[PDB]
Amino acid sequence: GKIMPNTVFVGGIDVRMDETEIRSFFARYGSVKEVKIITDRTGVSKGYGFVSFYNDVDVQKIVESQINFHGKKLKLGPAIRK
RNA sequence: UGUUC
Repeated sequence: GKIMPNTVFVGGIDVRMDETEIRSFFARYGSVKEVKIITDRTGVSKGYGFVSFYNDVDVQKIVESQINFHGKKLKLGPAIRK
């Protein structure tokens, strides 16, 4: 799998945590280019997604963030395309 | 619901 630069995997996304709220958090690190929430074939969120930036970010530092939204702690990692 | 509908 390839590690995608300037992109963060985000799991544990509550179904109420919408794009605006995701950007509200991640904007502290840069200008968000894309938020992609992965859904199943009926459009139901799988509870994870990918946030990418226009600027260079330190992904290893971002993934250290301890943060909770809607009573779920976010599960962060580098983004890998299998 | 853990790595790209």
